[PDB]
Amino acid sequence: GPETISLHRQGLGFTIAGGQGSPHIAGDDGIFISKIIPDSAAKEDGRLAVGDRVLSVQGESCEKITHERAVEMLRNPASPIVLVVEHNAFHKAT
Repeated sequence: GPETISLHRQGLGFTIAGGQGSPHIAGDDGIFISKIIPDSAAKEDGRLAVGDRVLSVQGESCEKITHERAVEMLRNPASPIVLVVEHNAFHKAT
């Protein structure tokens, strides 16, 4: 199910793939975590995983949005940034 992950800024430590107009999976425009950066907030926290589907950032939905919109949400200067994700979402989808 959806899991809430709050990351505190000291970048958050991950990259994303996907979005409307640049899907990462055929037929699925979702925003997915594509890499956990070593020695980062996301890595130290340990919850976020490659393949997670990002459902929200700061409570705002990441379903059916463009990659650019997702990047904008993730560069909000606020801290912490509150993510809601689905784990194993890529593997579940494929």
